[PDB]
Amino acid sequence: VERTYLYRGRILNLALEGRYEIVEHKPAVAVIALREGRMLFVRQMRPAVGLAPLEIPAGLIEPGEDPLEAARRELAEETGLSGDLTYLFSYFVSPGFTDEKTHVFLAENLKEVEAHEDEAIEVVWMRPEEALERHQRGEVEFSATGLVGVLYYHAFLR
Amino acid sequence: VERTYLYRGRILNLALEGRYEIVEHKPAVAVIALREGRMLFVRQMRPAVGLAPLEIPAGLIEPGEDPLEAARRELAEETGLSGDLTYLFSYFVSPGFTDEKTHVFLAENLKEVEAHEDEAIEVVWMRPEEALERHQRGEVEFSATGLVGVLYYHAFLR
Ligand SMILES: Nc1ncnc2c1ncn2[C@@H]1O[C@H](COP(=O)(O)OP(=O)(O)OC[C@H]2O[C@H](O)[C@H](O)[C@@H]2O)[C@@H](O)[C@H]1O
Ligand SMILES: Nc1ncnc2c1ncn2[C@@H]1O[C@H](COP(=O)(O)OP(=O)(O)OC[C@H]2O[C@H](O)[C@H](O)[C@@H]2O)[C@@H](O)[C@H]1O
Repeated sequence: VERTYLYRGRILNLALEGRYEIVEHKPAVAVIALREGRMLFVRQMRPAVGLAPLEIPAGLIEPGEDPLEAARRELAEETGLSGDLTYLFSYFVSPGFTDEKTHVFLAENLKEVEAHEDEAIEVVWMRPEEALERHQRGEVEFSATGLVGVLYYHAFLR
Repeated sequence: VERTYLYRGRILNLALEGRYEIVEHKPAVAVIALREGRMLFVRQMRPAVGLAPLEIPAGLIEPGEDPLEAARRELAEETGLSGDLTYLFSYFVSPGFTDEKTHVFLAENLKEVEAHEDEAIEVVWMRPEEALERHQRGEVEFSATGLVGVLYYHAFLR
């Protein structure tokens, strides 16, 4: 059960636990938002993958914040919107090697609170049906958060 | 764009790319299977999180394999079953730090090909509605693969 640390970083630590390679990572949040049949996706260059996958607004929980507060913050910083947020569920992104846990919220009754992360983040309103069709046609890649948003919409928001 | 390697491991590498911390990881597969209203979940101890989340059968793509072949293999190794497999979609588990990509399949017409990973892996057939209710009640944690299976079922398999 003990860990020995190979790297202590900015957004992760690398440890060994016995024979296991473990990446400790801050928890994250993600926000599903629908308006007039379009879901609020975002894209940004992601150096780990060398491309900009289709995501939903997401970010890390910072010191002092709970998940709800982090979700409100990254919705505003990434898209300039506020909404009424409801906790949906959480998931471990890849529990075979990392402890990153993502907390997912629904946002309703959106309002623009900032006109304008604008240089870094592209806001992509798109019907989820179209996002899934583009992905099936090889036109865009998903992050887990983007795919979860699309599936949740099809399951519960039509 | 260049990477310098801090750690070259068994199931990951850690690199720095500029100011970015990047974990390279093999691609993965996951299999959604439904029978008589129950989804095929699995649980195993996951040292990264210190608990056994609810997952679907999943594993790493090994040298020589494509995603379909890996999916067939881990369905058989984890559960002793074979099926007719259909590619659904893929996702990057957490593209802000890792390049791990998961390829998700549906399995139908399941057949037991091995009686019996049996010590390590618990097979948990469970209605997806119940999995989501247990999670909402705080009784179980999800992996991304488990949550994707539950959402896909509710969206398309009822
Ligand atoms: N952290 C680790 N460090 C070193 N070796 C490991 C570790 N975890 C597993 N192994 C060994 O590495 C091999 C792991 O193999 P397989 O069983 O195909 O995959 P999976 O179910 O682990 O992971 C599938 C996905 O599910 C999760 O979301 C994961 O993060 C993945 O995204 C075996 O030899 C293990 O002993
Ligand atoms: N790999 C990295 N290395 C170092 N710093 C980083 C890296 N990536 C981001 N930063 C810095 O770290 C902070 C990252 O912050 P925020 O914007 O809240 O989050 P997110 O959208 O990146 O990640 C949200 C989730 O979406 C994805 O699935 C991710 O993997 C997460 O699971 C900022 O200061 C970045 O400059």
